[PDB]
Amino acid sequence: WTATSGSCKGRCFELQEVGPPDCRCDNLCKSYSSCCHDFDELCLKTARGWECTKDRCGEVRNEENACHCSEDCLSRGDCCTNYQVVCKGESHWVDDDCEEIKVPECPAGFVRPPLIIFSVDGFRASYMKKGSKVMPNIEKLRSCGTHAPYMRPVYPTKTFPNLYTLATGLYPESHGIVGNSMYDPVFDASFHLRGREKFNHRWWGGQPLWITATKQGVRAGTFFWSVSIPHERRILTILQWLSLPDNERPSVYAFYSEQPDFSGHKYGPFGPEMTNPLREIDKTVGQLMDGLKQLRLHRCVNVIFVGDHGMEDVTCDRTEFLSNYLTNVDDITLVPGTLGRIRAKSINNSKYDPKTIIAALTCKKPDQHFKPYMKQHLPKRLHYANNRRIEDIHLLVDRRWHVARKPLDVYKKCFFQGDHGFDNKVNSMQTVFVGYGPTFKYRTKVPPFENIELYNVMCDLLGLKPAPNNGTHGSLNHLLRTNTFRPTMPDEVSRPNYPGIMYLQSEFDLGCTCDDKVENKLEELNKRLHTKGSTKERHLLYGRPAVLYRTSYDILYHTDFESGYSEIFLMPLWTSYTISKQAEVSSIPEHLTNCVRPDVRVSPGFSQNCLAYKNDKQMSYGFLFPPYLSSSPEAKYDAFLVTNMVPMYPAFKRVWAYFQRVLVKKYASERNGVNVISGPIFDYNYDGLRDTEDEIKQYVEGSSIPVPTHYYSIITSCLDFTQPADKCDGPLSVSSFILPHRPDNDESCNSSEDESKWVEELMKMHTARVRDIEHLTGLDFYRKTSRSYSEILTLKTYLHTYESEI
Ligand SMILES: *[C@@H]1O[C@H](CO)[C@@H](O[C@@H]2O[C@H](CO)[C@@H](O[C@@H]3O[C@H](CO[C@H]4O[C@H](CO)[C@@H](O)[C@H](O[C@H]5O[C@H](CO)[C@@H](O)[C@H](O)[C@@H]5O[C@H]5O[C@H](CO)[C@@H](O)[C@H](O)[C@@H]5O)[C@@H]4O)[C@@H](O)[C@H](O[C@H]4O[C@H](CO)[C@@H](O)[C@H](O)[C@@H]4O[C@H]4O[C@H](CO)[C@@H](O)[C@H](O)[C@@H]4O)[C@@H]3O)[C@H](O)[C@H]2NC(C)=O)[C@H](O)[C@H]1NC(C)=O
Ligand SMILES: O=C(c1ccc2[nH]nnc2c1)N1C[C@H]2CN(C(=O)c3cc(OCC(F)(F)F)c4ccccc4n3)C[C@@H]2C1
Ligand SMILES: [Ca+2]
Ligand SMILES: [Ca+2]
Ligand SMILES: [Cl-]
Ligand SMILES: [K+]
Ligand code: NA
Ligand SMILES: [Zn+2]
Repeated sequence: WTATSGSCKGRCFELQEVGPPDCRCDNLCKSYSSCCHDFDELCLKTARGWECTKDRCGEVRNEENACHCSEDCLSRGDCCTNYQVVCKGESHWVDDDCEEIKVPECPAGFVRPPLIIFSVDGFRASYMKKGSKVMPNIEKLRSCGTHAPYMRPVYPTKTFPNLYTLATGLYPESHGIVGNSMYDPVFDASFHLRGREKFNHRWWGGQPLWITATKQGVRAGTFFWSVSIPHERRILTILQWLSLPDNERPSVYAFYSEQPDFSGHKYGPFGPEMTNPLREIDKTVGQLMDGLKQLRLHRCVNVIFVGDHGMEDVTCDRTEFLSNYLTNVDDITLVPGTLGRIRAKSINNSKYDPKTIIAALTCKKPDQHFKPYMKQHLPKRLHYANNRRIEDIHLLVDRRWHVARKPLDVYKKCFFQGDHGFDNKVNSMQTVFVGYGPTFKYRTKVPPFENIELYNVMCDLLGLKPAPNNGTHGSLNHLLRTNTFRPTMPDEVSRPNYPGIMYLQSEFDLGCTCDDKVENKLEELNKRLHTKGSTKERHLLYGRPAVLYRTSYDILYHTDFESGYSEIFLMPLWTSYTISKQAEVSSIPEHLTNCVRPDVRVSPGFSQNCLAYKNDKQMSYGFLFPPYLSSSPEAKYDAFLVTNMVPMYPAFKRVWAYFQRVLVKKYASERNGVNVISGPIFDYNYDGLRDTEDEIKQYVEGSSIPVPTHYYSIITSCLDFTQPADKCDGPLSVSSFILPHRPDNDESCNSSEDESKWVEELMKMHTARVRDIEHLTGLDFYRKTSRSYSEILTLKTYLHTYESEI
């Protein structure tokens, strides 16, 4: 109930919402059915349209009009946006040459440049190029301001997860909006697009920008707009708010457009019906910029033009049905569409088995257009697991497709031609970013970046301290003329030990053997030097990673590689080595096939042992520096040290061996040398963060040797590939991965074939940012380069996607 018999007189679009049952006059009252009886009459005036016409100029104020062309309108702050063009012979903003904005040019009393976020739903990245002829205002923003070719949304590439990621800098798993549709089993409650439950504040975690601003004394316009408020009215309202007195006027504002998404669903991303919606959005941008010019704010305000995701071609005939796989279809609940999430229909059903559901969905059809996963086995880059609202079972659906439970769900719900929600690396899901204003750079292109980064920058733009978030503060400094945030490197928490030869062979009882008893003064001084770090400048190009937590570990030097060896986890945290373009691959000589050698620098007590691997029928082992890439037959002995050993399922050894034997050489050829850092990852609670030792759920049988959930590598070379990796004078280039350490290759439907047919495809799928690996290992890379730190932070957030060109 609402006592809707009060009035909006003087209160239209009130900035502070009023407490029930007193009727509301804010831009959200419609959505709560709680507007005052006179809201439409007073606040949603439409009379005479939205533009001044020649004859309306210098008219007598008629308050009934939607906007005004009277002489007093400018000081009243309610002229139509084209008033000055028609009545004062001004030019439209789009027709003015653009001119660098070196400093904010603001009216007196403005304490900071305002921020206006112009958000456009379903605005696919390629619209910028493909729609450029019909979007002149947006094209001027783009070419005159700072722009990226595209911006990467978060997974799932749905509306609410992305808008709320924009507002908070958080992954959906952390902010809690993990889909447009959700079930929370602790609340026992459901969230949907239609309905009231989504208004309950308990769904929305973290700290969105409007709250960050408020708490720090910066006033905010309301970010949300009800559908029925026409775009023109949203603009005039923002402009009116900008005419408020200094003490009342907000500093941050948001406009939202339901277009082009709405049309894209109906007609497909490039349907001929899409030209119109794009024209119309441009015209809105035009009204804002004209309105700002009129208020002398066009060289004062920072404007962000930002999308939430793109749009793909998807039709009803491209639907996979779980009824063609599951005979038990009615005992599951499916969240359907461009992604799948599955749980049991009834928790009172003890015959529900996720394991057999997954198996019934694995590689069952030649061209199956979705892949089942347990959520902790999803590519780590999606960061889509650590929330009770995310179901254990997930389907990653191919672009262009849908998953549904039964055929009856589709024909009794072809309507749609476009949808979104797919993997956030998919080109068609990419969206847009432009920044224009005094704080952004002039005529600057920046590389693609992730929308999780924007919260930090919007905080910088407003002089706010951002709440803890998933952006990497400083990684977008190159977007800004000033207001930069100057981060410092995190302090190393643990310093390494540097052990010498401290143990005799006979102290080791590890059940290991090596045919290495096949034994000069010149070449023993030399090999001693190698063990003291003589070649370290070659294999450790960017300094040693810093350990950001409390632990006990050793630096181990070798001819061909350096490692940071954990006495706690009994294996390296990182292994670093450089492979020049000239490097030669060799094989493991027959006599050394099963060779594992004790490391006389490291006690038996802090070593792995071969016996445990012998007893563990499931677990085999591999090496982090690959024997195949040894620089000489004598250096190869080093690669068989028990301290270079890591536990690997035989299924994963196929992947790992192919990476080390074939792919590292290939990358070295193609990139003119590569530096590789590889290591283990333990994330048993799938929170994206390094596990402590008490979180490890699996060990090599009968031992304290913990099993990794993942193995990473970070592969660095020179951006200018005419320079070798080990002599690079400028910017770097990186690709990385976080491969899941799995006892089977079920994820790859082709795995029965040769590794050349499936391994690289699996690796690409599990591409990663260095930053993802930092979270997962507690390490900090690239400590010692000649590059600025901000550039290094950008590099650490880079993701190699393996998609073709936009
Ligand atoms: C992306 O960025 C984010 C933000 O920086 C990172 O997430 C943070 O990670 C922190 C470390 O894991 C985590 O810190 C913990 O906070 C606990 C209290 O947190 C509450 O208060 C904060 C501040 O206001 C609030 O933000 C939190 O909000 C969460 O929960 C609410 C309500 O449920 C949700 O609405 C909201 O969406 C959010 O949910 C998300 O996070 C929670 C975890 O908090 C997940 O479970 C959800 O799935 C979801 O993802 C909270 O309201 C605090 O209790 C923890 O302290 C424990 O551990 C420390 C170790 O330092 C120890 O000192 C204590 O003893 C304590 O242990 C006790 O509790 C244990 C568990 O109950 C128990 O086992 C023990 O026996 C002890 O009794 C901890 O400090 C922080 O909350 C989140 N913040 C957010 C916003 O998510 C994220 O890691 C980044 N991601 C990546 C990949 O880098
Ligand atoms: O009808 C839809 C819809 C649209 C596209 C779809 N595709 N498939 N199904 C769909 C259903 N709606 C109603 C829209 C109104 N709205 C906001 O007003 C908003 C603005 C924000 O910000 C706008 C800003 F980014 F500019 F700030 C937010 C920010 C954080 C959280 C929520 C926000 N909500 C978002 C809602 C999605
Ligand atoms: Ca959307
Ligand atoms: Ca973890
Ligand atoms: Cl969803
Ligand atoms: K074994
Ligand atoms: Na397989
Ligand atoms: Zn949509």
